[PDB]
Amino acid sequence: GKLVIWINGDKGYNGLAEVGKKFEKDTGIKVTVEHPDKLEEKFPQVAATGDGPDIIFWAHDRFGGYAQSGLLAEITPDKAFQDKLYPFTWDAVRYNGKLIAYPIAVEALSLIYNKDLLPNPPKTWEEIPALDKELKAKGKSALMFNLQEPYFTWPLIAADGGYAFKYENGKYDIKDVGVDNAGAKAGLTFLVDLIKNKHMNADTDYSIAEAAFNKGETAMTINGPWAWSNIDTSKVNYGVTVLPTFKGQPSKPFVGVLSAGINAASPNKELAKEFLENYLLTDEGLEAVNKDKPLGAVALKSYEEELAKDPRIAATMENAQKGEIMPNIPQMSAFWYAVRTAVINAASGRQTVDEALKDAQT
Repeated sequence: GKLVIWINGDKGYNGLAEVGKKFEKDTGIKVTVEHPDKLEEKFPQVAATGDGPDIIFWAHDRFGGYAQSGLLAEITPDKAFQDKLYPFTWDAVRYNGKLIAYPIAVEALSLIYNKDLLPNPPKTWEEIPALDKELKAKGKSALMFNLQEPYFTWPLIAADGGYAFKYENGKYDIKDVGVDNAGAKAGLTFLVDLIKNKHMNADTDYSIAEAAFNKGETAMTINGPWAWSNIDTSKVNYGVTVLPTFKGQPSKPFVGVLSAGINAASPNKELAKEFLENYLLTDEGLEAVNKDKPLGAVALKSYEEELAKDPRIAATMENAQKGEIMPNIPQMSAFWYAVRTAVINAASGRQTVDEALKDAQT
């Protein structure tokens, strides 16, 4: 008779509670929003026993596994409602040919540049090696971003053909991995060339890049919305824009889709569908959630146009559309363990790009 919703503690759960209050006003149904500790693990264990919340909020990548275990119920949005969200957001919530969650928010990396040092950021990766030489003459550096995580280096590596798992007919082919194809080889060759020519340092990590950019030492970095707040505290006159292209092809950052799934053990699935479609996934509900804690870019077209008036969210959405949707299969774990090693080995000069990428292929 009631709705119980779980959402991570870093999200605007108070705005979601306000949306639940509006739902209660319109229907009388009490909506209880919670932010349990250790939600990521907590949800699957409780759901496996037929318990847990009616609605669960999380990145789409995990939901696929939840769909394999039968913890998520198939959603039934009509064509009219499906037309309200960007198709690529729907692509992120598809498992075994069925929709298993409602896309809520879109998240992807973007190029953050210092306007004072770089009023006109480069549109191509090939411009960076020369652009750096200029800034080095002034005691600055063109670009510094986390190289320790594949999540940050993949956009350049997979710009011209690279991909984690082939995706077709709403299905991932785990036997088709494009780690060691020509595009990935060219991308990592460019990255290691940047390292070799001293335009970049192999040991640079998240902390070093963040400190360098926020102190005005480097003209550019690559980061997502989560870092914006820190930059705001630094008072750097910064802008967020699209990632540079490689060989004329857009950089393909991983796209994280915050989605809402319906518990398979929920006897109140119609109420969850009503709340999500007619109350949350609207301009008013998304605005209410946004006012508490920003969602960045959103899957709903109507509110996305309003949010895009700020160039930062517009750049985030444009990068996400050109990016690669995060696969929702467990095999990605191995991928994370594989390419990482390659980037560690290829960047260190100990292994060739061919060698490293072929070893990470298997």
